[PDB]
Amino acid sequence: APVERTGLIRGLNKGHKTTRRVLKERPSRRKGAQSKRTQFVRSLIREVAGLAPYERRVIELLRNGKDKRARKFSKKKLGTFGRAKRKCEELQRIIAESRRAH
Amino acid sequence: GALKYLEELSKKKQSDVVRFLLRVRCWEYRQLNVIHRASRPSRPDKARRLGYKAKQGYVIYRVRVRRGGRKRPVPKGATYGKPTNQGVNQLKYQRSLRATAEERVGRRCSNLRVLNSYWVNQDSTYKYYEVILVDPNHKAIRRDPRINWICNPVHKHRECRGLTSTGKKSRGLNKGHRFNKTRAGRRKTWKRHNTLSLWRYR
Amino acid sequence: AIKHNQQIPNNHFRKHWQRRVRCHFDQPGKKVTRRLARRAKAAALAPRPVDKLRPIVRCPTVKYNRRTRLGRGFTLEELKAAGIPRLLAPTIGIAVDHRRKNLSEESLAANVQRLKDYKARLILFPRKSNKPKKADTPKDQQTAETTTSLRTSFGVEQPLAPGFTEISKSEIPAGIEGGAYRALRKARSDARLVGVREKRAKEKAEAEA
Amino acid sequence: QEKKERLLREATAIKEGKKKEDVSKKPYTVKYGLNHVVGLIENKKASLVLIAN
RNA sequence: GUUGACCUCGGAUCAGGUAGGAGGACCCGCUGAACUUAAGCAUAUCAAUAAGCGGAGGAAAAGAAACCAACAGGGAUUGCCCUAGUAACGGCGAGUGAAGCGGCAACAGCUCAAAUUUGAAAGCUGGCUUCGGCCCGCGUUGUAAUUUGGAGAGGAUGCUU
RNA sequence: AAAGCUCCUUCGACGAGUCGAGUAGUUUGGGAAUGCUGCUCAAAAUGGGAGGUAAAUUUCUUCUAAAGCUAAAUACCGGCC
Repeated sequence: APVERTGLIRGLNKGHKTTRRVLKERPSRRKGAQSKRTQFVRSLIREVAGLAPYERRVIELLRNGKDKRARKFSKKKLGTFGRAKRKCEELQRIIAESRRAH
Repeated sequence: GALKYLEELSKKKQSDVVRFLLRVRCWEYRQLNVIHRASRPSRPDKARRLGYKAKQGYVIYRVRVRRGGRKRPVPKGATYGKPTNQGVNQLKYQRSLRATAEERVGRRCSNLRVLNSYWVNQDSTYKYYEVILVDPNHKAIRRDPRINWICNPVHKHRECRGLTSTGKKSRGLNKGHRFNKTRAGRRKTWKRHNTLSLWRYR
Repeated sequence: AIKHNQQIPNNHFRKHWQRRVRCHFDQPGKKVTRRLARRAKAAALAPRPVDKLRPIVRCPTVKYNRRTRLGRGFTLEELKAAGIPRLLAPTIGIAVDHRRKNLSEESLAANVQRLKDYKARLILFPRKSNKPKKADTPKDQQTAETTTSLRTSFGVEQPLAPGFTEISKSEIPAGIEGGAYRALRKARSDARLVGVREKRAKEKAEAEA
Repeated sequence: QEKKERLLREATAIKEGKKKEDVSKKPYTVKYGLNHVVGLIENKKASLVLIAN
């Protein structure tokens, strides 16, 4: 019983009165979940492969430098604002693990 | 197993390890013929994903194309028409370079059937592909029911009829409100909308 | 070239329409062909009904919301409630649809009853006559009158609600306090101002702090 | 060719009345195959790996 | 040094096989006009059409959702009636122009990559054979069984097929 | 030997020069750009696409792309009757 319908149309919560029920989650909706088998593989490959030229320019400019420029530049390469924001956040993690470890 | 790591490694095509390995191979190519046999696939994970198997009757060929854009072939520049369609230089072909590569291989091997193809390498004036072929007359093929569907006489030369994976992309073969005019065949629907039907009792 | 008081014409007849004209002179000839195919099919399925069982479904739009009709198949939850194996259902005339869900409880209850009584009316011949099994008919009640349509014998009983109802006086309810007309106007303007009111109230809380 | 004798040895025993795994013993062999080997080292069961160059 | 393997590339009137041409009314693609209409004409229209080129069948193609919706929610594809001369495009001129819902005909669902059989490549082409089988080869850079999101795997548990 | 059903702490692998973005030509009823193709850049894991007006912030609904098969209702007088 998520929400109770009012019973009259043309309102904030319009609808027809009924007894809604909760249902078991379908397996098709588990697409984006992380798996421990794929995190192990993706971590090892990053060590072997290394970084890319456009990442190397942002990561240097991201530390001891501007942060707006690091996000203007990322958008121009990746092409969209949403992906640029996520990529910049992930690279901030790699700098944190490197220097703060030892 | 190991095939999982190859999937992840091939995603990073800008790393120093991968970029070096593509440069050396492209020089190894371009010294052989335009079309030539390949002993074994160079991308074992990618070929396996598309139906390739390591048993008799499966062969691999590779080919390159010119990587440009279509220029309208006319004597000099004259077109003899209205100004709206007298351009010659910036026109474009309506099928992908991947499709042309598959088609030339089919004429070379006229007794086999084309399954799929994939991108291998590219250059300033060339793009390289590898094509998977299947022998429809081998006994080891007709025995297995997972593939013997291809031996039927209805799958003859499906390269130039637009039935492979790249052929379905070049046509609007998808569901939804976006692919309206070409969902079931562009020319078929144009016939349906332009027919005048008369019944006995009007 | 218009000349008098006329309606402006628009006749899409400037292409080569004459090349694509589809006259229907085979309307009665085609009908005979279908009737020959149905009775030929019915002979092949000698004791079985021709059709398949369908569930009850409501139309999906605000217009047509009132009426009901037949659907494609029963959801996997409906079959489980009635105790029918998933694999055995398609082989005894039941149609299954695996991409439909039961959001409410009214639809779920109606279909379960419609499927439960079908199981009671089913006669199931054994695979081998000399060795019958537990779930088979014991050969005593195999002889009975049968139906073949299964679309008329199991159609929608009534698609619409009853036209009217008659109730005794002094049982008539009282309306909304403001009235029916004013209840609609208030509900309309409340949704328009849901954003303006919320932020004005919220910013006051931070303003005082 | 060796596998044939072991299979025939099993057939004689199973007909007499003694079940399988009573005439044969646990085998110790070297592993091979790329996908097979990769799984072995992920479970820390391998002790030494040799790779071609 | 001798000798024996592996990978790549060739010869042969080696053993066994396969493609071309015809037809093209209907069907799947590429390429691509102008006459004409606008009372002139260049965007537009004729037309995503004629001619040209490639590939199949008795039908071809499509097809088991990265869909439609905003509802009390529908549920693979194709065709007929309606939606509709409608929303929309257009020297907003001449003109062009779909889709969702709804009724009916006919109805049917499925297999691969990504997991170690690892206590036993359990799989296959070919040759010879008295018909019981044997031999070389392909293959571990992966041939069978098992799994495909509707799930499933791994555990519990009693009946049934 | 193989198969079906009822429950569960826990696991639950899912397709890349692809998706997407910019620019150019063609096309569509698709209108700050419906589909297709050329060039440059080039992703992610509750992630991704869509929700018919461009952009930022916060919610919600619905499916699971980049591999594959399959009868019937439909067209046609070209071939044999």
